[PDB]
Amino acid sequence: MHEYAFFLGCIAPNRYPGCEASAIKTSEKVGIKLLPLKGASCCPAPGAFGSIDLNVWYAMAARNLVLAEEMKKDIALICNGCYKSIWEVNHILKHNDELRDNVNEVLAEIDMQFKGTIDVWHLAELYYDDKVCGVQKIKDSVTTPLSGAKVAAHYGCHLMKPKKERHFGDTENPMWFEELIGALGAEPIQYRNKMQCCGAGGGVRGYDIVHALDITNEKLINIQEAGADAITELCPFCQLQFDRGQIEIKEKFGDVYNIPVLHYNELLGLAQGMSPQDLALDLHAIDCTPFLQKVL
Amino acid sequence: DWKPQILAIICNWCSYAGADLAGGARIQYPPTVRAIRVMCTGRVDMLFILKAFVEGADGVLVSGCHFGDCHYLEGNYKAAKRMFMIKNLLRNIGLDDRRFRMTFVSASEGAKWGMVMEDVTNTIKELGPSPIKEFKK
Amino acid sequence: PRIGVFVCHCGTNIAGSMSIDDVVNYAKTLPYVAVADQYQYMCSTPGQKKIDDAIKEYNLTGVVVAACSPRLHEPTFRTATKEGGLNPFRFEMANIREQNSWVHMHGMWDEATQKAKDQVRMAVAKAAKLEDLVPKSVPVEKTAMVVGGGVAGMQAALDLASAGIKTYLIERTPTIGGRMSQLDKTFPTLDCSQCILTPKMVDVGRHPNIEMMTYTEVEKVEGYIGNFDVTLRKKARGVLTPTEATAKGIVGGGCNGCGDCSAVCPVIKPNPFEMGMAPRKAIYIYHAQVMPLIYTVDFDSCVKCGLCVEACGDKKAIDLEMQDEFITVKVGTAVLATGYELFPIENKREWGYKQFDNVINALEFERLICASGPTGGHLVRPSDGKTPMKVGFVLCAGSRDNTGIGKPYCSRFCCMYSLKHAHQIMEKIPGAVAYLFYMDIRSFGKMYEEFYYRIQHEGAKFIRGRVANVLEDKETKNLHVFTEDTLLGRPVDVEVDLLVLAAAVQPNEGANELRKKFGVSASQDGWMLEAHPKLNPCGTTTAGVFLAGVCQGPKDIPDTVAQAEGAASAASIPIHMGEVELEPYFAMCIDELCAGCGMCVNLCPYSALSLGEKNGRTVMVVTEAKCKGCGTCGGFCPGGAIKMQHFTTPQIVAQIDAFFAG
Amino acid sequence: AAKGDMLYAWAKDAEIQKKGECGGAVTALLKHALETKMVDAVVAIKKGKDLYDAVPTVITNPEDIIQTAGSLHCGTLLIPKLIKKYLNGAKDMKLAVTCKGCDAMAFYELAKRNQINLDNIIMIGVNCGGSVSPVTARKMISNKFGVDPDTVHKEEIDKGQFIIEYEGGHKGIKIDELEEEGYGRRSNCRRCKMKIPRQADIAAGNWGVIGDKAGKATFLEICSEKGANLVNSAQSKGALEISPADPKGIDIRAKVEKAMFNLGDEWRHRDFEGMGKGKDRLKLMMSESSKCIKCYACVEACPICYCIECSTKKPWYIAPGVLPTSFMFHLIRFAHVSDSCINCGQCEELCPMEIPNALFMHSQQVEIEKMFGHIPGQDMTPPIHAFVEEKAERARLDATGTDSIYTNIFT
Ligand SMILES: Cc1cc2nc3c(=O)[nH]c(=O)nc-3n(C[C@H](O)[C@H](O)[C@H](O)COP(=O)(O)OP(=O)(O)OC[C@H]3O[C@@H](n4cnc5c(N)ncnc54)[C@H](O)[C@@H]3O)c2cc1C
Ligand SMILES: Cc1cc2nc3c(=O)[nH]c(=O)nc-3n(C[C@H](O)[C@H](O)[C@H](O)COP(=O)(O)OP(=O)(O)OC[C@H]3O[C@@H](n4cnc5c(N)ncnc54)[C@H](O)[C@@H]3O)c2cc1C
Ligand code: SF4
Ligand code: SF4
Ligand code: SF4
Ligand code: SF4
Ligand code: SF4
Ligand code: SF4
Ligand code: SF4
Ligand code: SF4
Ligand code: SF4
Ligand code: SF4
Ligand code: FES
Repeated sequence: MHEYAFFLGCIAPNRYPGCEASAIKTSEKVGIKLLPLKGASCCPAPGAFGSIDLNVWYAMAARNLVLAEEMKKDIALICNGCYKSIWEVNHILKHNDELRDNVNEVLAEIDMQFKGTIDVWHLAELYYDDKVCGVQKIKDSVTTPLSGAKVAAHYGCHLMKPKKERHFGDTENPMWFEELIGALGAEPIQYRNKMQCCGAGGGVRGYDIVHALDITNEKLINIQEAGADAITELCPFCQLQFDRGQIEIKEKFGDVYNIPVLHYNELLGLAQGMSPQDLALDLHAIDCTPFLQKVL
Repeated sequence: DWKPQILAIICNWCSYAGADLAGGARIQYPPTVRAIRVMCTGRVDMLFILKAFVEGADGVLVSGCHFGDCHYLEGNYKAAKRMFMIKNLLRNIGLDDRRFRMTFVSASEGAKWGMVMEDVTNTIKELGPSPIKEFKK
Repeated sequence: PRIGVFVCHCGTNIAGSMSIDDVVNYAKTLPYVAVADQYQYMCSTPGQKKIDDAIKEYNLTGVVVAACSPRLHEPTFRTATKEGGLNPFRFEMANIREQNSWVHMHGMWDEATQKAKDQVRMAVAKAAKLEDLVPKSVPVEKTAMVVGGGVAGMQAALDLASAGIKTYLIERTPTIGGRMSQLDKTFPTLDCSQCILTPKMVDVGRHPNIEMMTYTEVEKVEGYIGNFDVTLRKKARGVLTPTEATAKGIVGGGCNGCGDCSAVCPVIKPNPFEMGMAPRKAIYIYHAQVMPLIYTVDFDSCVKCGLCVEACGDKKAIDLEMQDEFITVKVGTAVLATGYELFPIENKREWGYKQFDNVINALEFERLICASGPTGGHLVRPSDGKTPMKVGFVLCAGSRDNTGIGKPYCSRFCCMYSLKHAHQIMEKIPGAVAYLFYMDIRSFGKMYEEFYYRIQHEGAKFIRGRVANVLEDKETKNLHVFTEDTLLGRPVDVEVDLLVLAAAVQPNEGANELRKKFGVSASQDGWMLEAHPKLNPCGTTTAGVFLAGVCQGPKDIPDTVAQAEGAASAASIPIHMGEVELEPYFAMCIDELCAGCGMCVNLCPYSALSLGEKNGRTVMVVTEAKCKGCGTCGGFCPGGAIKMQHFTTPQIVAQIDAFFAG
Repeated sequence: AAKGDMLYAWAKDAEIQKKGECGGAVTALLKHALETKMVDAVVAIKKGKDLYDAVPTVITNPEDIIQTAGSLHCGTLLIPKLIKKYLNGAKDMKLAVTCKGCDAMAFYELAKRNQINLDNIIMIGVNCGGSVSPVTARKMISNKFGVDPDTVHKEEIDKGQFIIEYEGGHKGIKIDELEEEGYGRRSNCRRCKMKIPRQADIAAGNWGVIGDKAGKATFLEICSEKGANLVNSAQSKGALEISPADPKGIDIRAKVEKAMFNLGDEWRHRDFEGMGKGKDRLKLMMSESSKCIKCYACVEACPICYCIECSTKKPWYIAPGVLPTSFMFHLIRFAHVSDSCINCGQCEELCPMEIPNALFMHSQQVEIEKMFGHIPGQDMTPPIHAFVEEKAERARLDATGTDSIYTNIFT
């Protein structure tokens, strides 16, 4: 049973707690142990806080990293934006000496040092790796087939891009996340421009809601045209956009889709037999009941 | 009263070309190193280096082609093995082995030749006068 | 010994960095120096006259010139030393410009003067110990080899043969012609490629002075400028030419190219000439215009069914049990003309080359548009066989790219061939529109700008924007090309029926292996390197090897042919003379110091050293022709039994001693 | 009997078996080879005078090898260089040579450099726990043992102590105690670790012989097919008796060999740190080497020095008449020999000026060895500079993790 510190940023615990609950339960069912991070905070959200000040972005991400450093554990994440912040600041401060120095003399005011000893993983990346739980182990753990459901994957942008800074391979047409959805028994479908941004990154969600919603609506149109019955995602930002933004699209525009948006951990819980009440699917703006009727 | 005496033995086909290119491009560096110009660095016998160090070279530099880029297919592998062994001998006779180094400078690296010149001069200046000159007496 | 020291000013390039007067007075007070003197331009005729007058007056044994680099002016001053009654090799330079002045210009003058005095002292010390050498002259075999049967190889072979030298033309493939045989029409004149080349293919095939050896490779090369012992692998073609059949005893003949064999062969495989678009049997020719019309058998795919031999009948041209024969050929010079291949553009995933059906590259487009190709010359969509009406051309596909996937250089001809293809589609399909997504149209050659003007006049759309990514419509299989029109200032989404990628070119497959066999180095770009990038673009640093064609860097057919004839001329220079002088830097074994240990023998890359019998003692023997003067053996030998002719240990040690003299 | 067998061997002839130090198997094998005409001569050591004088001898009459029987512990000489100089390198005649570990290593060094013919030479190797200089042994016996040295009959290093047999009885003193007091084995013998010459054709010793044969049997290890043939021929013609060795004997032979390795390591340590470090080692080396009077005994005695004319004799390296000679003289030997020094000690012990040539050279050799991984004198592996390899050179440059040869090479 591999053990990881569970970073747990802002949106999953405070808006979609079923995501974190299913994360812990399903990760324990497969051979992974997710340990609470002691006093972790907002990973300085890369858009809304990196746009303001890169130095304080570095300092806060480094503080989050040195918490798990003192814990002597590897970070595990469930958010693409949190992955950007944590993993990328870890990678930058493992190689840039003057930035290490600057962050360290900022952190020395709170009796705290960064040395760069741990690694950062996304939970879906762990589920895909073969050393850690693999696709076959996921298939083994699945107990409810979830058959006869068309499911559209949204990769997001901060997990895989830029490919010159990550290690997940092709960004033009990846299929790895489609294999994790196929392990659950749901057939993943392909839609036009599947690698498009959801529109919520960089603080655009806050600065220009209509612009962000138009970017989201382009995706929703493509997904409905494909014929999806739900949208899996690996990011609480993207889930919030696809969930709230459907309501804001219904009100600001006149478009109705009613497409449930679920984190992959929530689908994994559904596959492994967790209850909808135990997943808190009532906390989503868009009702999941048609999808539950199909897969149950 | 003291100026470092550094001697370089540079091959004709990459290190001499690189030094010439640095000169042509007008890259300045201090005037402390004087060169010998053999055809390949395979020509450099160990006794050349040891003779330099016993005459009183504060430093010795041997510059040649990159591995795989010798004009004569493999003559700088022989030189590299010889200079590794020379580094070992100087360490065990108690002379400071950082007085000697072997750099691989291509025909197009005039800038790198200038940087090598500067770094060799700096290192020998830190090290100081060689001890042989007073140990002889 | 009596040495003269002549210090050049180089026209203030040296006098503006040091004190030439002080250097000259120091040279006068140096030991062994008879005369020291200075001049403004020692490389000029008054400078050589000054050297010669000094030699005659002062009875000089050797000459030291404190001037520019030896790599620039050894031949000049060696000839000046010869003219004057000395050996050319009693001369030594002291580089006090490119290694003293130009690097110690600013704010440091007496330091540069001291460096110059040191360099002059070391040069005088070496020259006081130099002695007479005579360059070795070696005979040159009167044959030549041309590796590559493309336009550059064929032009070089024809040029050498018509100059009268017997020539070998080695081609790995069963036919000569190269890429130009695959081209359909040619820019900027729109001539048919095969029509203009077939005359020259026939000339090569008929020339009595050319030994055309198709379907053959170069296993190994040893030797030098004089004699290159080149071993060739005659791959098992499986079919006999009439000459070989008569030699083996079959009077009725060999292969006449009737085609019955391929009419009955049941195996069907892709044709590499047609870039895989077209079928060909196990026994086959690339196209109907191949020069040796001899019908290779593909032994990796033949099932030995024996139908081909029954079809061939009494001609008996097919030998299904043939094996790779090896031949050793002695040649005087060699010309390398290996050409190029298209860079693998499936690595650029944003342009769905392998993943979308209707995305092709420019050689596949050229085969699709040729009238002899898999189609009847009709461009049709690969996805469904329908005629396109909008065609996009992605220029710079994988080129001028610093991301590590593509090539950082320009492929030279891809702007021109994309213009040609746009013209061809707009004239062959009525109402079709060509869109060129370009980033610097490069029409630099003769009539190229006029060709560009004419294409725009016929109505190709030029959108200045590098393509960002390509999406495939799920149903119509149409391709959505996304970029920005940089001049218009807006993003665009052009939906085309067919997308053509103008991919970069790279050195052919196996070219690095062949150039390592011949001893040629590579460029920064990865192409074969030339002797001097400006004034010698054909010859290489290894003597007797010359470059021709795209193998030295991408070029159009005109530039390729000019380069090929230049290489043929350079390869003919030593063959016509019949003599060639080697540089007397050889190793010479001093036998009554050799102990016969034999340890130096393995230190020679060229195998110039061996153990032999002289006066009962086993001593080492140098093949002075094979030696190249590197000095590895002579730097090894513990007993000092190997002497390097112009860089002897006493000379080098005298230089070291003079450096430490104060 | 076959290339790896470990045997007990003694001579059938009772007189040969008495005069052998152990069972006479080296003298029975040499006698058999000579008289059955495997070999045309035999190069062994005999006493020329008192047992402190060891004289090499080429023997062709099979009647003279009984005089060669017995081991002289004061025989500090080296045989293979004599075969190259005065027997034409054994290029035309077969020989059978009795040799210690240093003499086997020297055979292999000279055969690498093509100076002898190991196809012709047969090497019967003996175990060696150390040799004493004859004059130092005399002073040892006069002072520490309190005996007149001319009284001694035999003398041997057995169980790490120096047993002497004189008229009156026998005595014994620990060799470690003697070596602390300033006597004992030679310095290079204290540092030596070539205790069982497994590179020879046969290895004979008194280690591992236990029980009823503790002084009348030789432990033989057959180390090659040539030695197997010699032994089988001798046993069949009946000049030598063979019984398979005792497993307990094999075990304690291994233990004594291992303990000798450890002792050699300890002496290597204490000597090499006794030389100093940094500029102190340069003043030690330079002040010692300023004594050299250029007798060239070190060059003429070294097995690795095979050059017709030494570079130390060339006027562009060493000024011909300047007697307080340059440090270049010894730098030219460090450069040429230190990569393959077999620690024979001949250079140290033949120096009129008492310069620690072997100590300096071995101090350099041990870590040229741990750098390049080349053990001198074991087999036909070419010297490190006579065989340079492309892949290995890449490997040492990459291991430094550096673009040049400057640093990150040593710990
Ligand atoms: C799509 C496209 C269109 C083009 N259109 C034009 C045009 O319209 N006009 C124009 O002027 N130029 C055009 N060019 C450029 C033109 O093709 C080249 O200038 C020309 O072909 C160079 O010929 P080459 O002989 O140097 O090389 P190649 O034609 O490639 O010939 C090399 C030959 O050597 C052989 N070979 C390779 N390696 C070995 C080996 N190891 N041993 C033996 N043989 C070997 C190959 O099989 C081949 O036969 C075009 C290029 C492309 C890609
Ligand atoms: C200096 C020395 C130290 C030794 N130390 C040990 C030891 O610690 N442990 C051990 O087990 N064995 C040691 N031996 C070997 C020991 O003597 C063997 O047990 C013995 O050689 C067995 O042979 P043998 O009695 O059967 O034949 P022997 O009749 O003894 O034959 C001995 C052979 O050795 C030759 N010989 C004598 N002196 C020398 C010499 N100085 N150099 C070379 N050859 C010589 C003789 O000529 C003869 O051919 C040593 C030998 C020597 C010479
Ligand atoms: S010889 Fe060299 S330095 Fe002198 S004038 Fe000519 S180019 Fe200038
Ligand atoms: S049938 Fe025979 S002669 Fe005719 S093309 Fe085939 S191989 Fe040549
Ligand atoms: S043997 Fe059969 S498979 Fe081969 S070429 Fe002839 S017909 Fe074709
Ligand atoms: S020739 Fe034109 S299309 Fe080809 S790489 Fe250069 S600029 Fe791009
Ligand atoms: S020249 Fe030197 S290395 Fe070569 S065989 Fe003679 S002694 Fe040996
Ligand atoms: S100098 Fe020596 S090693 Fe080099 S090519 Fe000549 S003979 Fe061979
Ligand atoms: S050097 Fe070693 S093998 Fe030679 S006598 Fe001394 S201890 Fe024995
Ligand atoms: S043996 Fe001693 S004195 Fe004689 S040359 Fe060698 S070091 Fe000098
Ligand atoms: S240098 Fe001395 S100790 Fe080393 S092998 Fe030569 S003689 Fe023996
Ligand atoms: S020191 Fe060097 S040159 Fe002199 S004999 Fe020994 S190996 Fe030969
Ligand atoms: S040519 Fe420069 S190192 Fe060999």
